[PDB]
Amino acid sequence: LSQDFVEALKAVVGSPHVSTASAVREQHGHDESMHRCQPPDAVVWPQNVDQVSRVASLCYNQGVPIIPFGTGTGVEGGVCAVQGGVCINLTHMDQITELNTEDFSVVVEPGVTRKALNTHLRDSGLWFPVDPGADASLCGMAATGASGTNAVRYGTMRDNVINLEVVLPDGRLLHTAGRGRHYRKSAAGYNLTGLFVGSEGTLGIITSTTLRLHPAPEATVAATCAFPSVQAAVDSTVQILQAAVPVARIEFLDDVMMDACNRHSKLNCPVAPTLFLEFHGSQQTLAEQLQRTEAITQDNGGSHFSWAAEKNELWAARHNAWYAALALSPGSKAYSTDVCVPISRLPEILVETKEEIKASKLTGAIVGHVGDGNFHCILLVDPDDAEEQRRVKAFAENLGRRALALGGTCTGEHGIGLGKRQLLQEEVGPVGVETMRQLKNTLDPRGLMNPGKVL
Ligand SMILES: Cc1cc2nc3c(=O)[nH]c(=O)nc-3n(C[C@H](O)[C@H](O)[C@H](O)COP(=O)(O)OP(=O)(O)OC[C@H]3O[C@@H](n4cnc5c(N)ncnc54)[C@H](O)[C@@H]3O)c2cc1C
Ligand SMILES: [Mn+2]
Repeated sequence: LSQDFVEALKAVVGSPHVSTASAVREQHGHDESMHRCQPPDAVVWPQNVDQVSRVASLCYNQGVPIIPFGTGTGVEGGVCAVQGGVCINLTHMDQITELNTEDFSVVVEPGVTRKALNTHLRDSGLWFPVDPGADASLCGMAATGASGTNAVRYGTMRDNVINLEVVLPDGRLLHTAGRGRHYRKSAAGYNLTGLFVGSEGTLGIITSTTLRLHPAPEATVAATCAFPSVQAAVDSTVQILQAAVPVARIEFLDDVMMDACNRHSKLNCPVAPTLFLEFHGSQQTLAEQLQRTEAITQDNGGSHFSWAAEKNELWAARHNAWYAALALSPGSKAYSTDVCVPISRLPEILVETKEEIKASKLTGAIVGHVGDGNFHCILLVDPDDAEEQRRVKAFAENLGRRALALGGTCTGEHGIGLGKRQLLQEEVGPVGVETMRQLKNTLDPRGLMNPGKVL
């Protein structure tokens, strides 16, 4: 980057909000994944959407790649600057606006996290349910198409994003569903909002998201249930879904993950394949769901439910499973798989994955949003041992391909980033790939919007 270009950036955002210092760039060259740190040439913090537009147009017309950066909690290398360029950290735009409690909607800027939003909504009777374990940017969650433990009942980001404000790569401002609009359904034209959810910063910069809010549950009950085997836990899961019990959360932990979480969080659950469950409803609604769910789990060998206000501890431990797995081998990094399959095929692939981790020299813990047919294999890697890194990559690719063989997808929520680009080509085939590329090319003709990712 030339000093003329750096001074032009400073003219837009202000001298304090541009940095070419190596330490600042290195901090913005990686996320939480094992993908090697690739530092951008500069980091820029725009203060309002006009500045985002002017930064993008400056980069775009000068041939400088743009990397949108939220909270850097992604796990597929989305923020790695594989071709250099300007990292745009969006978190100084941190305001909540247009809170419309009577319409169940709110507008947030990229610096707002889910925790910040739900704190703002305390005593409103409303909450935002999509819950990645990390304290992530909500606009980042829109960009990756995130989900979480609550998705089985309340939907993913795709279900709960109503509208997006997007700075296109050349600086034009798009409101995907129209400026200020919010509604429950529309057939007006082509649905542009869904194109930008899950685009990972390769189609434009999300500068605000309009989110669907939900009523807080009348009553809540949480529980854990220990099983004799992985098969018994996943069969119970499938049978619960096929019986249409509207569970609020249904999370699976294998024995390795249960032990890891015990050690990391001062939980002390029996070390066994375990379901964490949560139910929402009225008093009698809960009782009926509990009875039907306990009957199914018992038939598969489940323990009596170990019940859980502050006992928040349960789900905080789950949300930190990524770090619990890391702590099994301090100094390691982690790679996660993220397949999602037709639910009737979930038992076969989860059991086969357990058998394959056991038969291998890798350390892996299994944790999953199994109510969606989705699970994570969290594989640890020595950042220095390459033989291991190649064994971890090969394991993840084989798992991905088995999921594709079953009619599923290689990622339910984390995205493609750098890691799953070949699997995506296998998943949608040549006409799917060319169609996605044609969309990328019309929005980003010069290929400068987070290059090297997804496609
Ligand atoms: C402990 C832990 C638990 C997690 N649990 C979950 C989980 O349950 N579910 C889940 O889905 N994910 C989960 N994640 C992954 C991560 O939190 C999500 O993918 C999240 O959506 C990333 O948001 P971010 O702003 O931190 O992303 P970043 O790493 O900053 O960016 C991710 C990608 O999105 C792009 N991007 C970011 N912000 C924008 C923007 N405003 N406009 C356009 N593009 C943008 C970036 O360029 C990059 O390609 C977890 C991560 C951790 C560390
Ligand atoms: Mn997850």
